[PDB]
Amino acid sequence: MDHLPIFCQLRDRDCLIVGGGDVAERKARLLLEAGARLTVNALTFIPQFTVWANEGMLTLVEGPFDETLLDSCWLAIAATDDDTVNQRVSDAAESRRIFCNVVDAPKAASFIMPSIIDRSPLMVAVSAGGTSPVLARLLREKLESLLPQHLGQVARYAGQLRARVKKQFATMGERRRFWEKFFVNDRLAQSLANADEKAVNATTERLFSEPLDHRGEVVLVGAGPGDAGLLTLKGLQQIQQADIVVYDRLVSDDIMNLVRRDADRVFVGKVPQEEINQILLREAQKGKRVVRLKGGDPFIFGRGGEELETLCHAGIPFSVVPGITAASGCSAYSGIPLTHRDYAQSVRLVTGHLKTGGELDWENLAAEKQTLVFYMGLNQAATIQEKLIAFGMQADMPVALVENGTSVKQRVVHGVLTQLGELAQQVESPALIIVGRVVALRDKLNWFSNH
Amino acid sequence: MDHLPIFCQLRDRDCLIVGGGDVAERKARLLLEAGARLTVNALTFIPQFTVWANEGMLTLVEGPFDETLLDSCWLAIAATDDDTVNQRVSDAAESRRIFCNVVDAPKAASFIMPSIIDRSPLMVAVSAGGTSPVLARLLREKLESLLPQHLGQVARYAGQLRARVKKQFATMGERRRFWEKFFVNDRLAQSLANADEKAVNATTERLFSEPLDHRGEVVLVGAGPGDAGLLTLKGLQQIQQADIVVYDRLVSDDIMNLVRRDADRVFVGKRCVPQEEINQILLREAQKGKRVVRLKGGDPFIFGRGGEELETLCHAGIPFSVVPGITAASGCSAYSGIPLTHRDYAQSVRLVTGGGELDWENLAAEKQTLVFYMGLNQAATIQEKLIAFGMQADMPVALVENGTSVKQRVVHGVLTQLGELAQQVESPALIIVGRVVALRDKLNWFSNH
Ligand SMILES: C[C@@]1(CC(=O)O)C2=NC(=C\c3[nH]c(c(CCC(=O)O)c3CC(=O)O)Cc3[nH]c(c(CC(=O)O)c3CCC(=O)O)/C=C3\N/C(=C\2)[C@@H](CCC(=O)O)[C@]3(C)CC(=O)O)/[C@H]1CCC(=O)O
Ligand SMILES: NC(=O)c1ccc[n+]([C@@H]2O[C@H](COP(=O)([O-])OP(=O)(O)OC[C@H]3O[C@@H](n4cnc5c(N)ncnc54)[C@H](O)[C@@H]3O)[C@@H](O)[C@H]2O)c1
Ligand SMILES: Nc1ncnc2c1ncn2[C@@H]1O[C@H](CSCC[C@H](N)C(=O)O)[C@@H](O)[C@H]1O
Ligand SMILES: Nc1ncnc2c1ncn2[C@@H]1O[C@H](CSCC[C@H](N)C(=O)O)[C@@H](O)[C@H]1O
Ligand SMILES: [Cl-]
Ligand SMILES: [Cl-]
Ligand SMILES: [Cl-]
Ligand SMILES: [Cl-]
Ligand SMILES: [Cl-]
Ligand SMILES: [Cl-]
Ligand SMILES: [Cl-]
Repeated sequence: MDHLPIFCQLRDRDCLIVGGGDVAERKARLLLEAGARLTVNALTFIPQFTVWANEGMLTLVEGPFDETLLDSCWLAIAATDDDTVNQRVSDAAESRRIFCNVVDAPKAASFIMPSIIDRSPLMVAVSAGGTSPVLARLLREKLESLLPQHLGQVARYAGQLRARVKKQFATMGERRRFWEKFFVNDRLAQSLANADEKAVNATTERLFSEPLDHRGEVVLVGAGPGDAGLLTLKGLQQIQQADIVVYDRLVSDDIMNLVRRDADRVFVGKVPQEEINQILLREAQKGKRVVRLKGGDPFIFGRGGEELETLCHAGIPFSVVPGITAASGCSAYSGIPLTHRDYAQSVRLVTGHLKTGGELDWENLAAEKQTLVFYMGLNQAATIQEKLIAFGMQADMPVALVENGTSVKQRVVHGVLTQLGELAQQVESPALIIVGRVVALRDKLNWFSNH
Repeated sequence: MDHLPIFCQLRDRDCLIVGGGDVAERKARLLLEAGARLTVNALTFIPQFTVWANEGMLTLVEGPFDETLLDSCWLAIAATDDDTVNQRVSDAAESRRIFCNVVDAPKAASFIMPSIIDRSPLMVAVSAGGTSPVLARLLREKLESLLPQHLGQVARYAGQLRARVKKQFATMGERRRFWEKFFVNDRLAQSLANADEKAVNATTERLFSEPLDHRGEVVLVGAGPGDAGLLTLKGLQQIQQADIVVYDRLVSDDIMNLVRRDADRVFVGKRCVPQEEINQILLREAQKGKRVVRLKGGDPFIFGRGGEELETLCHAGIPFSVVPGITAASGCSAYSGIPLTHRDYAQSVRLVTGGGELDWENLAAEKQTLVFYMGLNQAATIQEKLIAFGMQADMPVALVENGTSVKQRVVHGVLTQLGELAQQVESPALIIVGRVVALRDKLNWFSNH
């Protein structure tokens, strides 16, 4: 990331502002409200500084920059109109390791000031890093509409209850169930805003009085095929709120960046399958919220059935969030719809990785008016070619292979059936094989990239 | 206000973490993402730390906390399970005026780590000062859903391409409407993200050429089968920047509630709008220079005629894109406890529609999960002809009606009972044929209605 956002306690801590005009003023107001012990060192001062100095709210130092003023300081702000003076202030601060903002110069400061949406004690800060000040302000206002004014009264009450919530709940997993109920009780929010105390207490005592469900849970979540925009709303919720995320390798890194930062991640795979099952079951028995995060959809060649059947009579609550399967993701992003008027009456989602002694039913697969989609079929493209031709599929039937579909790394090779073996040599997994006349639609429908 | 948020530039600045467990490891990773010159001092380290040390990415000091490690430090984090150590650390940090966090003790610290939505260089931070971390996390989740993944790319390209400064826009009012066009153009954004810079300046100079009021594009968004939580993030983002939403009735009311409050709505469904009318409504509304979202149940390219709808816009020079959706097969499969595949049960899932006939001999072959879209009418012919063409009569069947919705109904039995099990359900309904259906009584986690 460009920056690390932090929230500083500035109460009773020395801060220095060099500069005395309109920019200096605005930053000083900020620092005063955070409780900084503030000195302002400037050649000249606009009247607001006189106001503040006369009522004992800051110290004014009238004259050129005095770097010894930095000596006791946690933060410094260079707000003069003189680039030279500002750079001297910046240098002096770096030597002392004091975080420094240079108002005219986002790239040269050691911190920048964010735009602040204030719902104290709840605060939202947004910044483009100085690159895009207009985007920040349009975000700033969109955030404003989204955050109810009274959210502060809810967050304020939460802090007052924290001691009581720590005493009455011994676990920290039971404390989460209480807060999750607390923060979405609309009547409680309302009664706080109306300062209706008897209503606040009535709802509050009921909340405390509620037997919490101690059982854990397992949720199979489909990550989709890679593009993180293709995660579902509910999938996002589960991974934002999970205690532990068990995940395989076809889950994308961008999707992993959406996991609760505070949650335990457990990788499986490139681990046997019955291994995975018990990892979940004992972990859900242990009372924690477990997400099995799976590539694409969990019930299309994900073995999600296997992972769940372990839990049915083991009394473990479970649930399933479907995901965008590879055929759907690769259909959309290659410009190759899986159906179209009648090019196809069927879509066949077919595995290539078959049993110890399993053979696909080629005679059936070669039938006309369908879109074939092979999962896990890279290493048998030549066999797929040879069999489909032998059971009637025309030689010039168009095919496509989508490698890393929906990713910024997505590659699409295509051609006709007698090239399928050759084409497959030009991709690595994960790749999907699409066979059918809809592959020709690519050139009119392909919207996402030429790779 | 009780804490001042600032955005620290940490690239190659010395920071210290004290502790070497899971907690310290999470903080180390965040500080690494920010490019800190990271030292980690702990009595023992979990493996992740020594991996990080072997790839040159940080420095480890094995042993008790030594406060001279703070000597050239900009930021300090106390992440041990030992309050005595954490106090020693934060105290050592305060006398040096090094901003310090005690992970576990928000007011021991001199700073708090907020929740972070990272769209670098664009960033959002959420904190309540230690009073409401769950609330902070709830707000992170929603901001993650609302902020596109590659807004950052656009952020970068923006500050740079203002070389066309006032160029053609002298009014702050004119400019901020160009920036409005600019930051929500998600095609520019993915073309940036994909590095396709022929598609960049394509989309770029259209933005600088076309009239400033004009925003003409079409997005096919799949709404999934009805549960509003099955919209994708990008689905949501798109239906929130729409000028005009064209929706079709297989779009649930819950999904429509998420639609932009100020978007226009055109209901193209039944009460029977033929396809061509739809195909030019989209065309027309996009010709007017409006950001058009066409909402469709499930996934647009699976029996949705999505391709037909894009054939219109293709040669009209109107940009389009597609956001796939959860198709009814997946949604019904997940919410009914019937996986489309399981072990050796099925080598292939068949999504099939209810001029021409269906190849019953092929539908009848073994080791398939058959999924019948729009087949409630034909449910009796289906039953008849599947048995006639050799499918074993005991084959489990299930019909899922309004799958994923708060009124979904699952009625199941055996191929003999297919036609009559259909009278119990109304459109929209899926017919599932195959041995996977039997797992329902072991995997039914939704509530049947
Ligand atoms: C942002 C993030 C750091 C990061 O970015 O990595 C950080 N912790 C994360 C989330 C989170 N951590 C925990 C919970 C469950 C809490 C619950 O149930 O109440 C959650 C919420 C959740 O996600 O469920 C365990 C925990 N944490 C704290 C306590 C209480 C205490 O210590 O007093 C307890 C439980 C002890 C108990 O159960 O008793 C303290 C804090 N948690 C805050 C945020 C800070 C002030 C919050 C504010 O003032 O509003 C602060 C002081 C940490 C700091 O400043 O370092 C990261 C968000 C990642 C994301 O958003 O994805
Ligand atoms: N690119 C843009 O379009 C853009 C973006 C942001 C801001 N701006 C403008 O730039 C303006 C800057 O002007 P200002 O508001 O600061 O008014 P100002 O002229 O009063 O600020 C100068 C201040 O710097 C101090 N100063 C100068 N030399 C000094 C020295 N050697 N030691 C100590 N202090 C010294 C003085 O106290 C003086 O008050 C802002 O008002 C803002 O509107 C323009
Ligand atoms: N992004 C992607 N692009 C192309 N193929 C992918 C893919 N992600 C997964 N696949 C395919 O999925 C196979 C794994 S089987 C798991 C598939 C997943 N459950 C789904 O519903 O899509 C891989 O062999 C590969 O063929
Ligand atoms: N919520 C739902 N529950 C069960 N079946 C549904 C459904 N929504 C759509 N369908 C099925 O889809 C048919 C309409 S055709 C449109 C399908 C859509 N493109 C998709 O991906 O799902 C209906 O006849 C019904 O069989
Ligand atoms: Cl900015
Ligand atoms: Cl936005
Ligand atoms: Cl499977
Ligand atoms: Cl078709
Ligand atoms: Cl179709
Ligand atoms: Cl079978
Ligand atoms: Cl029907």
